[PDB]
Amino acid sequence: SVECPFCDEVSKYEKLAKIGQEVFKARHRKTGQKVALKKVLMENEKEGFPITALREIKILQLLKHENVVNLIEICRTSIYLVFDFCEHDLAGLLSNVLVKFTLSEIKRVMQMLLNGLYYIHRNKILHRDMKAANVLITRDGVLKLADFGLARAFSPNRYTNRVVTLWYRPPELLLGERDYGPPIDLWGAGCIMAEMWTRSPIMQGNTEQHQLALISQLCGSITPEVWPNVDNYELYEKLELVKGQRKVKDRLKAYVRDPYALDLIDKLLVLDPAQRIDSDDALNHDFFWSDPMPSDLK
Amino acid sequence: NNKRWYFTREQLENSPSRRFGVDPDKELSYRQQAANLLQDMGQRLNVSQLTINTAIVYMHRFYMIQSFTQFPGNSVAPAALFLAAKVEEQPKKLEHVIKVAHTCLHPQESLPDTRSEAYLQQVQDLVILESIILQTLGFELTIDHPHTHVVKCTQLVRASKDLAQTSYFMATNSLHLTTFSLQYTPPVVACVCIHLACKWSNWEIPVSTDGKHWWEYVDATVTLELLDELTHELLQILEKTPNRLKRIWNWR
Repeated sequence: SVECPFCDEVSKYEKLAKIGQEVFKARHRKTGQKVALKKVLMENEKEGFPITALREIKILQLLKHENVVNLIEICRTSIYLVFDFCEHDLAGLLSNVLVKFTLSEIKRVMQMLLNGLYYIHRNKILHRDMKAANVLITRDGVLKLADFGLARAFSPNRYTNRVVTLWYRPPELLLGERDYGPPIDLWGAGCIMAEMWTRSPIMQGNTEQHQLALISQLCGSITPEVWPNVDNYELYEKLELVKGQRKVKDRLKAYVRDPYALDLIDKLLVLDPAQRIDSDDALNHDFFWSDPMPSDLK
Repeated sequence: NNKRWYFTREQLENSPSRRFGVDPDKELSYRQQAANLLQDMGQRLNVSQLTINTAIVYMHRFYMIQSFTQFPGNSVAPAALFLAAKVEEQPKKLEHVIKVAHTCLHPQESLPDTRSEAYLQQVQDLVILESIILQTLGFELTIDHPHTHVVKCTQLVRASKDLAQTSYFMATNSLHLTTFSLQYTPPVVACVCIHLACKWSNWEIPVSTDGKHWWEYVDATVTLELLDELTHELLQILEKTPNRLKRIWNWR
């Protein structure tokens, strides 16, 4: 048998409870520190160690930041990725009526979120799976971006098109775009922000056409005036496109009330990816710099 | 951490292979042969020099933990390459890599029937070996190569296309022929390569008005004492290597 200095056996951690359905909550046997162990799946894996896990591992090892999930180590026996355990996630907390955020706190959440995005994009990474359920909040009220198994490094580019859970997937992708960038994550950031008041994913399509229809009933309609050059997508002429139609602020006018929150959301859920605000400018928006000011979590 | 895959000369002496009765010199051969097999397969598989390089670093590192006496170069090279190709986003199919490995190692045999129990078995062997490499490297797969830094350096110091061409050649050969990648950071190695390339071409990059030598803009730690020491080692091994220098020799 064979020496192995830099890959510890997962037995150092003691399995407490299944979660993912193989993801386990566990307890370090010496210190009691709670962690999450995610087994790397090996069904249908005909080409040795999964390139998708290599990629994710590659990215997690790169991204080290207060608002990005932290990979502690990789363990053998299968193979497991070890993460700091995190009890809550934005999706859980928002679908839980007993949980209640003040405006002051919502500001803090979006602030941490946008800072996480600013950072990962700065490192030439696209998250590609923006959704409430992929946003963690630690016991100490620290927001972390999680789940990079669908993330990809970035840099005419031809990236993969079927990316991002359907409800959060941006117009660009729903039109067959393959040369996209960090803006796809910001669109998803938009969908999450609005979700902070509406307590439910604002746009719940069932098919790609249903999602695109819903987007039009919110952002006005895909128009070369609104979105310069949009008509060069072959899936634009083909698939059905509505006419007439901007309602971003009216439909959200109810839940939010605060002028600034509504203004930022209008700038996140912008149709043209190139006119969609970025993480740097969003953090700078008056929403984070007018009263009440952002406050800590409990 | 940072200091983890960089070793002292004494650490290189007491290598896992040494513990099992391999001469310093024999072990050095086993490494150079692995780099050659990696280069041959990589060319046939039509992966980049970068992927090939990455696989060479994996192999170099893998044998600071393991012994040649327990894992043969001819078994580790293909797996390392299979892995490095995935990591560098130029995945080659498992069966494909096994097939090219076979022709390199056994030009005269003929591939077994991909239905045989003995062939299904060699596929299983590679997969098992890839997993052992990953665990030996502790899943640290992001490799930095000097080539990145040569371009930076030879460019910002105004070198002919030629001088730049010779520097990359040296960088690539420093991987096949030496363990510098186990001792010196990539920015330092790049300096070593540019330095010899200059010497080989009778070129000298002029001292700046400030009194700074070109390399001080490349790595603050680097000293000429060290530069001359390393270029001499690299030049000596290049001379022992048949035809290698012919490739950069000005024949005019």
